[PDB]
Amino acid sequence: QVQLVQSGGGVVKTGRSQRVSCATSGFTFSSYAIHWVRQAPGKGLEWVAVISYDGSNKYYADSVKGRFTISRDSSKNTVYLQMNSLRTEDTAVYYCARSQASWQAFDYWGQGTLVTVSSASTKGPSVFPLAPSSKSTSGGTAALGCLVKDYFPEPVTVSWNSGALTSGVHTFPAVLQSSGLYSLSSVVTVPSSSLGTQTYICNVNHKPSNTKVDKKVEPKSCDK
Amino acid sequence: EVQLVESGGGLVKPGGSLRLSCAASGFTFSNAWMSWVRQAPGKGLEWVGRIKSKTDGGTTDYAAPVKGRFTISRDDSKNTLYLQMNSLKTEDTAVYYCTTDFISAGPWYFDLWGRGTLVTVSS
Amino acid sequence: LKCKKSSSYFVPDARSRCTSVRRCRWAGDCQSGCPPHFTSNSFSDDWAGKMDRAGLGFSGCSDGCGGAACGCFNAAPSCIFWRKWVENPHGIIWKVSPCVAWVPSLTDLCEIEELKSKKLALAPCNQAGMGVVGKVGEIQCSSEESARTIKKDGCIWNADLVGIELRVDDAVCYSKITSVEAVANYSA
Amino acid sequence: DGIQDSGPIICAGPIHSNKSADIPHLLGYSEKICQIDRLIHVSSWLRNHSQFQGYVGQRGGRSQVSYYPAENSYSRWSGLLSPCDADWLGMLVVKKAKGSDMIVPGPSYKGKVFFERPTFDGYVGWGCGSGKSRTESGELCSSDSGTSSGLLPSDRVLWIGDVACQPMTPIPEETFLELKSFSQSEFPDICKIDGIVFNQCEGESLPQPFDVAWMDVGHSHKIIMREHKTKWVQESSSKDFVCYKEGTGPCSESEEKTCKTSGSCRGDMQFCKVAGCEAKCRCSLVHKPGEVVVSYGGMRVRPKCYGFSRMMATLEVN
Amino acid sequence: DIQMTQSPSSLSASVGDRVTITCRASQGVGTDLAWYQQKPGKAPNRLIFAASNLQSGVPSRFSGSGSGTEFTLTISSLQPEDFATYYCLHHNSFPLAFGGGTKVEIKRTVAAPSVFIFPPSDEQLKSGTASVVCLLNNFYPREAKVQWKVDNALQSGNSQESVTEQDSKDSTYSLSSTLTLSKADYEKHKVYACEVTHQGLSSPVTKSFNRGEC
Amino acid sequence: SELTQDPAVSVALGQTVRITCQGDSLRSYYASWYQQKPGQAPVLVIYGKNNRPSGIPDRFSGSSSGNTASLTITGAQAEDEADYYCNSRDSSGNHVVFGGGTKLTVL
Ligand SMILES: *[C@@H]1O[C@H](CO)[C@@H](O[C@@H]2O[C@H](CO)[C@@H](O[C@H]3O[C@H](CO)[C@@H](O)[C@H](O)[C@@H]3O)[C@H](O)[C@H]2NC(C)=O)[C@H](O)[C@H]1NC(C)=O
Ligand SMILES: *[C@@H]1O[C@H](CO)[C@@H](O[C@@H]2O[C@H](CO)[C@@H](O)[C@H](O)[C@H]2NC(C)=O)[C@H](O)[C@H]1NC(C)=O
Repeated sequence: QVQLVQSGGGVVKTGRSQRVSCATSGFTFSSYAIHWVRQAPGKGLEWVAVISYDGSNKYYADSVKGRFTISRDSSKNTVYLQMNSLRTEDTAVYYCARSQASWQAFDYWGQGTLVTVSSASTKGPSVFPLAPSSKSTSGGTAALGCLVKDYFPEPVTVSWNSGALTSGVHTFPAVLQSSGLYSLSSVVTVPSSSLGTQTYICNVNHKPSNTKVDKKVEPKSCDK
Repeated sequence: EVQLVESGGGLVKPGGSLRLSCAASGFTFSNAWMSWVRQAPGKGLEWVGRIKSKTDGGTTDYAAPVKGRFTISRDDSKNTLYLQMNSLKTEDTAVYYCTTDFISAGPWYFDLWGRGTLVTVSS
Repeated sequence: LKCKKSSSYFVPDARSRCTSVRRCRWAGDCQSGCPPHFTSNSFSDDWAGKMDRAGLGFSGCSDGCGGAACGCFNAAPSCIFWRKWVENPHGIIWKVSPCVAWVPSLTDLCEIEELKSKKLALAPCNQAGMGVVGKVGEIQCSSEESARTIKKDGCIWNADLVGIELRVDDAVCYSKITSVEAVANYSA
Repeated sequence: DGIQDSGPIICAGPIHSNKSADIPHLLGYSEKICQIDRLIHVSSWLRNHSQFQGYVGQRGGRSQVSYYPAENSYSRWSGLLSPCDADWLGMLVVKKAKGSDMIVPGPSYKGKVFFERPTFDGYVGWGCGSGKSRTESGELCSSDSGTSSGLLPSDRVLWIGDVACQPMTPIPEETFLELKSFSQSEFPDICKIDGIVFNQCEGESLPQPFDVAWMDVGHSHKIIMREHKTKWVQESSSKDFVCYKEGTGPCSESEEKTCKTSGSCRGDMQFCKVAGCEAKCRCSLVHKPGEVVVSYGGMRVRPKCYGFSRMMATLEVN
Repeated sequence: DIQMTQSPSSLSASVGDRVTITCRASQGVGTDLAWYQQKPGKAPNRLIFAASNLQSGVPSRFSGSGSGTEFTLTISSLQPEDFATYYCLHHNSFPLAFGGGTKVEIKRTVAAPSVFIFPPSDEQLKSGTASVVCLLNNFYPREAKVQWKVDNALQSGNSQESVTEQDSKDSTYSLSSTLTLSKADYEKHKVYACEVTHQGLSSPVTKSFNRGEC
Repeated sequence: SELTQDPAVSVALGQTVRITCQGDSLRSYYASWYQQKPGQAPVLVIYGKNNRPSGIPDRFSGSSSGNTASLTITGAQAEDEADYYCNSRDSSGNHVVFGGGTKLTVL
């Protein structure tokens, strides 16, 4: 188990720069070479860069040729990646890998980090709970949920009834709308009888917003 | 009608021993010469030893890595080549071929190659 | 068209060979990993003693397998050393003098004179003192005495001309070595 | 002319029918050369003395005969003739082996059927019979399962030494002795070669391998040499033209004589130049440097045969 | 530049089935190829290197073969833990390149989605956003046809959908179609219908809400 | 002594390619050439002085010069991809020596 660590993730606006570090321990740092790999959310992998054991040999990817920088510190045993002239289409998850020569495969990875790019600023969401109705009454069981909207950046999580309502509920992956704010929803399919007296309280656990908005749900009627 | 069969190999822990057999039939076994060559996956052919016939006397000869650990002999009645391995080391894991000359006469003009047998020497 | 011969070096007939040896914690050197006393030029004593200490090469140490199934007792994580080098079995070394400019008697051309058979050939080569891979000039030795065994003193090297990928016991002698003969025979 | 030919002279390698077939006599120069390209002459010799039956040299002919040492120079030209070939044309005789003869050590004797060596006073050829082949030391023939067919591959024939030769111009007898007198000083240490006295010595050591170049003139024996110069002289006589009309076989001796004397048959550049040219019988050149002339002791010589091979020698016990 | 493709873009099998996946090259790359795996939410691992050799620490059931432009990975015995996206890598020359990857998922029976639709609430109406959502639950296979008819009219480029990942108990997906509209258009329509056509659906099944009744 | 081979070579489908095995022990002896498709046993292709056995097309050729032997194949075809080896004896006259091995592929 050769092990590595990394640091430097988060969110950044357009036009700036950013740096990520990968620190290694458990092998002869002078006799090896270092690689970076990025993974876009919901898509495949892509090759990034490669640095050799002495700095003599460096190679960059064609798509991001001339804009990235990779270096290593043979004393402290850490590799630094610098990204310059960022855009909003560089968003992915980054991982650090190792090889002996500059042209063989990879052997061990790290844990990776998230780097996010957009033009907006931090903001916490407000949830408008979805009301089950007699229109959705299907065999004595209906569904109800909370639609968390207008947040950037990630993450957001939802817990029903302080974790007491945990079975039968789903939470969806988010989407990034045209304005540029991730949003999602979570719903549970519950018996329609429980809509009469068994009320619910959905709590959205968004930490960076410095807020905890927790809301109750009521049924609605659309038979007018 | 010409066949060559290798049998008697298997898995052995380091420091072990084993005997291997290369049998044949369909012609006269009393005259020809036999040899041994192994090649590990990713490695080419490598000479080990060879046993001659009674016309000269069937003398023996093995290379330096093999000499001192292995031996080679034959049985005329049962018409089969046999090899014995003792004090096996981790650097001998390979598949083994027995070679002979039948039509193209000559000491190192091997043409008939057996199927080969596997030997894995590890803990 | 006779070359204007510049300075000369020696390019040897190169064959790559690699070795690697696994040492447990109870071996004596492995205590909590590879000791920081081991670097690229350092050597190890549990390798094959047939290796010529004077020769060129590249060495490294790493963490390897640990458990009762990898020959080390008490499930102690081990230390694996490895080395790769090149050698000349046939001693066919070629004396190379770059052609800086051509005179009647294309660019970056050179002369690679054969020493034994005195055969002459023309092929581009790197400037004396840089290991560009894929061209002539991968292994440069100052004197023929240096290149007959490839001692570590007067020869340069790019370690990546030889490959290595460890297993539980041994490694792979991957070769990116480019023969000057295949380049100078068709171009003769 | 001087270009090495990686191909047969006039005919392709044959395929034969049965090993008991009879070998007819022929008359034509080209007719016999075509036989020399099929290794028929060795097939006749192995019958005459070795009692062997069946052809030799299947599918390869003369282009696939073995030589020792393997690095051979004159074997590339298809024009040069070996001693076994020269026997077929009434140029010399390769005699049978005897008990007093000594076999050279060094070549790969195993599995062979016929091999010939130059001896200080002639040429000696060893052979084996039907269904047999030699041992490593080349002492006795023993049965082998690789000879059941009787049409053996051309690999099973060995010719020791790099030798080739040509027609010879007679030399006065007294010349040979006065060259031999000078040849005594070239290798003073040796005393007896192949059981023949070379220098006046009393006691000799055991036989050993020895290396030397030599030429043949006739008389009692050959003339060894230490240092000498050679040269290729071109003459382009009538023996340098052989030909073969396509479809059936070489042109008959009557037609061959006509085409060689009348100039009424198709020919190539040299043939059209020397005698003129008018299906038919197209006659061409050969791939040999031509004729050999060797100079020794100032008085240059035209040899019968010139080559290189290994011999047996003895040293005076001191 | 050079490209590398995989085939096929999606497979599926039950426990024990043998699976083949192919990586095709525009040029022969010798033996310089490797295969990689990422289980969901982890960094990748390596399985096969040098196009014929297996990484230590991997169960031997995985294997690969090929040369030049024909490369194939074959899993003789398949298990759910093997279910990940498998990528092919080449390292013959710079620049290196990955593959598009092949996804492996569970095969199972067919269930019928239940189409639910939620009219937007009132606090949002005071704020001023129109969110019309149609939720679909427990459908398979992943192919699904969701369409919107507002006043029996078709919109464009104003809906988003996301899929719940492979369930760990019954391998059933789920989906939700959202529609974002300005407040003004919200009072310029009378009927909002979402219809679903599915391969497991015998007929198209629709439902709707009318702004009058809400 | 030792026998050395080119690590690998490739040639497109349609022309002639040459493989060279060199060694100082071939001045007095021939060497024999072997073919092996990855996944099966070797098969002999050339021995002696350009002797090709029955079953091998005459489209192969073998030659020698100095201390270098050469196996040569014309009109390349995509089904002949394999690896090739050269073997001979040693100076002491007691052993058998093998070469490295050349991997031939057809483009
Ligand atoms: C093997 O022995 C053979 C004798 O059994 C011998 O064949 C004989 O060769 C001589 C010389 O060419 C021929 O002699 C006469 O041939 C014709 C008659 O047809 C005459 O015109 C010639 O002038 C010549 O005097 C014999 O005819 C011939 N025997 C037969 C039956 O054809 C072989 O030459 C011997 N082989 C070797 C390699 O020496
Ligand atoms: C085998 O070769 C012999 C020798 O030529 C052939 O025997 C000849 O056969 C013909 C007709 O059958 C006779 O006229 C000759 O007198 C025979 N000669 C001898 C020496 O026997 C025989 O026919 C051949 N068998 C084949 C070709 O199958």
